[PDB]
Amino acid sequence: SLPKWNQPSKEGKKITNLFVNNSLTHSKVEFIPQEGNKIKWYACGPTVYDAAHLGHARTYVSFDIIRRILVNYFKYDVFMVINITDIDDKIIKRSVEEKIGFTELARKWEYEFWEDMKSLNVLLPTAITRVSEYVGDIVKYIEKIIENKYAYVSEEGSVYFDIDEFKKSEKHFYARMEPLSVKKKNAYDFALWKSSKPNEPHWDSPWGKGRPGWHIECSTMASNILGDVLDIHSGGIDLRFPHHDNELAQSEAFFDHSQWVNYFLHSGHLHIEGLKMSKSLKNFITIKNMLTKYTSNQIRILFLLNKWDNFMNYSPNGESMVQCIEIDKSFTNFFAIILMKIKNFDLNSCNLYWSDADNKLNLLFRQTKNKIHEHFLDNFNTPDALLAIQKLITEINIYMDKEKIQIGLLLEIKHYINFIFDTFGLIY
Amino acid sequence: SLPKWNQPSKEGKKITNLFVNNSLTHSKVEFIPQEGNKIKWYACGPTVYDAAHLGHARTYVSFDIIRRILVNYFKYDVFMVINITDIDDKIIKRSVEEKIGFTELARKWEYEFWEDMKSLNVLLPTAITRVSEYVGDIVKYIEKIIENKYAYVSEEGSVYFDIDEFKKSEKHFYARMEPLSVKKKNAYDFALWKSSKPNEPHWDSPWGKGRPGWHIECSTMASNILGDVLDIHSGGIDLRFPHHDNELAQSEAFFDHSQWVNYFLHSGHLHIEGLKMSKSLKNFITIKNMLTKYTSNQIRILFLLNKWDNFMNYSPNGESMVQCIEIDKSFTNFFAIILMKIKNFDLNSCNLYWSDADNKLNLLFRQTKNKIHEHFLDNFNTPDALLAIQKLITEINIYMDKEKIQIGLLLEIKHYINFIFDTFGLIY
Ligand code: NA
Ligand code: NA
Ligand code: NA
Ligand code: NA
Ligand SMILES: [Zn+2]
Ligand SMILES: [Zn+2]
Repeated sequence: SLPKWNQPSKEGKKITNLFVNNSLTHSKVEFIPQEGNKIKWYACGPTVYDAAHLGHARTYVSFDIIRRILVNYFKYDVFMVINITDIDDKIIKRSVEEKIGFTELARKWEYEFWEDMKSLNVLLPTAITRVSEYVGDIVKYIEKIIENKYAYVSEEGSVYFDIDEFKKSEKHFYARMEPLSVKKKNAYDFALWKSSKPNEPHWDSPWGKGRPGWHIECSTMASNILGDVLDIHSGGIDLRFPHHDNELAQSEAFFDHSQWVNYFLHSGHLHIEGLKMSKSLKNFITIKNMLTKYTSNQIRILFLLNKWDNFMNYSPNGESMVQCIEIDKSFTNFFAIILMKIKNFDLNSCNLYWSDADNKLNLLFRQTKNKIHEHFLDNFNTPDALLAIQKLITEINIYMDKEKIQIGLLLEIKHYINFIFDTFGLIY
Repeated sequence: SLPKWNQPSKEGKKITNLFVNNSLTHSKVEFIPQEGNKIKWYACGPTVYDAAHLGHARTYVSFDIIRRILVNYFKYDVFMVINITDIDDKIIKRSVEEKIGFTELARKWEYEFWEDMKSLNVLLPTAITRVSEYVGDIVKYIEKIIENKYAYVSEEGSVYFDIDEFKKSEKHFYARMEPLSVKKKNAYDFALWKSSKPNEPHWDSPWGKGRPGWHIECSTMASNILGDVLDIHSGGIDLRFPHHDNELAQSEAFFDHSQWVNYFLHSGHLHIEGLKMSKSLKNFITIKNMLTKYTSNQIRILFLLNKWDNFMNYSPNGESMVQCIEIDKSFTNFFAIILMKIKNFDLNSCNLYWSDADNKLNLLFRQTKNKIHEHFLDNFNTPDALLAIQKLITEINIYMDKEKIQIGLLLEIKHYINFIFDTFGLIY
């Protein structure tokens, strides 16, 4: 009565001994690509009806950091997809209040979302999948699920996923990640196609005018780009059920297999004074507003200090940002000194004998590289990797102040720290 | 009667399946670190009495490329040492001609050597070991060899390595890499310490005023920094015997072990009209003169097009540089075009449906990454990796000209090309 998970076979794959917190196993398990060194990755994107806020920044900066670690640090080949939910009841309601068209509202706030991501040095995905551009593919996706007998059509023209039929199959389990969270045959059945009121935006289908259900959007778009097995699927933890568990059920029903996703990664949400930052509560800080108070580096350090899959509390009025500003200042001043010493070093007059002080710094340098390696393997532990960099910088600053300078050693140290800061998404 | 070679054990090491051309085995063998992902690497540097020329550029740019592949691409931890031979008969003779002082002449041309390396975007090594700063350590190194009974002192105050005594030992073999190339007990004995000629610069020693022999300099300095096992030792192929084979004998004698170096890499020399570029022949082109006609990128492309361990012929008067200029121009124009397409892309008015043209380009993109990976694993095959990049750029240009653009895909491809060009040492 418990869902089973199959670890990908290691033969022929890139093996880093990376471990990740997999919501499918509720445990840290070794990460193994489905093919070679390739990672097919789908991450749920925003619903675009208003300005993005610091909670959205936490989600996509956290996954940006993970992506940079996977690509820049481990040298996996990441094929990444992020969707835009530009059809949704919230977009419809806001469009009528503002008296603008639904498409015009969604495109404006999708544009501002990407501008905010770029301002935070978040990389764009390989593919951007908008629901409004994939409705035809969604209809075909639903037709296959019906043909596989896992969805039924109501009299009013809606289509519902048939939970009971899906569970019956030995190969299928419903709600793999949150089993206990569980016209219609059963109440738990969810809509793949919702019959549209004539005043709502709608699309033609074999079953009548309607709109896609929320969950089928992501199953369709991820399946069309990345296929029948995703290495990684990600989102905020609140999407784990019903949204993501329903995605798994739909995609298994479409492909008639047992494991559409190998690793499901859920980031923790940003809370402010204990409650999730959300437009509903009126506790939100837009990313643009945040960037008039703090820099991209400082905001990224905020998220580097909080493990990606843990809940974090943000204390406003600068309280949480005090530490980020101090860390940012120490990185700026370290780079200032080391860059100048490299530039002004004179090979004509120096002595380059490899001293004991040189050897000690070099030993700490190589040791720090191994510590950071273990931290990244440990489920992307950026808080301890950042601390390791701080400790190394403290010793480099002492060395630059007092000791005779090995120019090449300082240059190599500078390149390594730049490599880690590129992996973090910091720009100095 | 054949030297034996021991491959390092794979347990606990970083294993990339990289193969390198090892002069100790005269074959391509898998590269396995002695410890973890670490690479201790010593490369023979210049003798500094005159301007550096294009032959030197080939050696140190080739090793710079290999180092960048090892560090930036494969993520090995490389600890690299390059020496400066600033005591040598050539420096002594040139100093009497120039009358500016022996130390001062050597320091002048060492300074210009490093300036030329920087002009070619060649990274400084972790440690720079000048012979003049290590004479005391050289004397102690020779003392240990004598104490181990592998060197004797002549009446005139020179010290010679005792080949016959060294060979007798079961654990030792003399001239491991070129076995057939082979006061003194035997003619083949070589000097560790040279009694000082009158009027020449000299240093104190237990055996009298003198200068180090050439080979003992590199054994001493490499051993002092990197210890009793080097992962890599490198130099131009003409150094393989007697210089490098003698280095192995001296270092084995000092540590009384059987394998001082695991992988000995020898770069091919640059020839011009069939003869090695050399100050003696008067066929040389200085790096400075080369840089008044061509750029760092163009010169680096010249060397990327020639496998590092093969001989290359250089046709002067621009003939060889015609192809390098064409390639460099196409890279500059590619970046101009793609940056313009990215900057002019408007997320507000676009359609981002993942088209057949998008999928075709992405498939070629991932395929190109695997081709380049296999080229680097195949003994640092930069000529075919560069060709793979050129082919990819040809298809990206076609895609940018006609197809509707997936902005995220173009950015990701640009970042990969930036990564490969950082690995090559090209700057655009
Ligand atoms: Na079942
Ligand atoms: Na939930
Ligand atoms: Na022997
Ligand atoms: Na030779
Ligand atoms: Zn989703
Ligand atoms: Zn040498």
